Amino acid sequence: SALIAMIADEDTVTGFLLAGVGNVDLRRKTNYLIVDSKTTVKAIEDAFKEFTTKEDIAIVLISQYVANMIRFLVDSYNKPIPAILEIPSKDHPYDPAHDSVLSRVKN
Amino acid sequence: TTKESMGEVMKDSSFALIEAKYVAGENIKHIVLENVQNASIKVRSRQENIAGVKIPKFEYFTDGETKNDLTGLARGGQQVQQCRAAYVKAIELLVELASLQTSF
Amino acid sequence: AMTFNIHGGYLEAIVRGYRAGLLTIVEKCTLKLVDEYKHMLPLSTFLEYITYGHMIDNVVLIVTGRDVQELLEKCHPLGMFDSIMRELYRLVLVDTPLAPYFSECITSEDLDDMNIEIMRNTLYKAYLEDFYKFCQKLGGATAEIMSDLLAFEADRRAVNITINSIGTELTRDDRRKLYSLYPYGHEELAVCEDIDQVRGVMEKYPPYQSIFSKLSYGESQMLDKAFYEEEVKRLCLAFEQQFHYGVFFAYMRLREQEIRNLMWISEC
Repeated sequence: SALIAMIADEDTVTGFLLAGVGNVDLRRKTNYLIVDSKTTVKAIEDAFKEFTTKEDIAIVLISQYVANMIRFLVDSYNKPIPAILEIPSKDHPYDPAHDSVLSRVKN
Repeated sequence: TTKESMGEVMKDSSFALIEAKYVAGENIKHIVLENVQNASIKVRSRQENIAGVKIPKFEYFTDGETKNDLTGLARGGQQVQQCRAAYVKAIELLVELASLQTSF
Repeated sequence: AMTFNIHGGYLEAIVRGYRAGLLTIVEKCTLKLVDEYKHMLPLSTFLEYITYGHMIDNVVLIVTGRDVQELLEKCHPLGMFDSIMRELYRLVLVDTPLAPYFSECITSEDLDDMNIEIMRNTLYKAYLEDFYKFCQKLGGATAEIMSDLLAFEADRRAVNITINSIGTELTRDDRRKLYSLYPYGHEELAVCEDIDQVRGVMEKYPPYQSIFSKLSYGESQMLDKAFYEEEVKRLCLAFEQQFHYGVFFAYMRLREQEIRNLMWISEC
């Protein structure tokens, strides 16, 4: 259906948000904009548990797991389809840590 | 294999941002945010029963239905070749992750 | 050139010193240049025209519609002029010569200024009005350089049109009109409908020619990146720094080029 990050490095996210339509997976109309680092990205995990899990958006995004604060979404490993994400670099190289799906994928 | 493609995907993607900075400088920012010539965020996933277990075929952007493009920007082609390819990789990554978790 | 000695010598000397002084980070550099211009506030008209173009950019940003005020604040106050939707475009038209042409091109206000393709036409009309304001300097060598730069911008716009905006359904006559004396007439680059065919014709333009060269990056790109090498050459034209003329706009262009180079360097 769609995939809402609502928090990331946003450098590649803006270029991967939308060009012609699809409302950037409703990240603009609903949820939150892909831009992050202004606030805690634990709210991103909360939105993924709320908005992404609401069947509107399949996946999410978090960067490098260092400042991504994705340890709150560590329990989100169960039910992989509502909460599936892989840490890219996007100028912040991925660091293996407790995240949404990083621990399960690494294991 | 998808994880091996990951990381190199972001390394390729950074080139699109560098090209955008070189050509068009600052992006549109705000709602527009520019930097996108293709890979609209629209997907299509379906749970499929394999070996008696339903496996969601999580096909994300650049591999999901209703994807849209709007011509090309100054570095819009670079974004399509870098950022949109990352979406194609991420589609397979999500599908494989869900299938692997269910199978495990 | 005795007029410079008779009057205006101090301001010209200050502008020349500011130009020779300069050879995130880009935003900070642009804000510093804007502060220098404000402290400073002929060549003054050229600097005003350059600021008018930089304000046409911010107006097209503001005419559309998302923290727009924050985005304008992040830009330089020279680009984001304090004096400065259909109402937003109409208000921008005042005190800025470039904005009313952008409003005329954008008949649907923000809708006809979509960042995908429509904002390109709106900004092209704004740049055309800014070029008219520059031409209102009653000519000159700096006016000739501005005309060459405007011709380069028009050729880049036409090349980007034939490359990608055909899918955006911009009419060939309209796109040529959208792509802007020298910028006004560019039939050679618009003769070829094919993107590959039109790229060669656009490179055949004297502003694009002899500067783009191989043009691995540049003429192939869309938007207004076709004359990127010609822009650096025009910056090198200011490197001559011939005195007794109007080079305040050249100083602003050199400062902007330095800011862009600093941004491109980024880390290391």
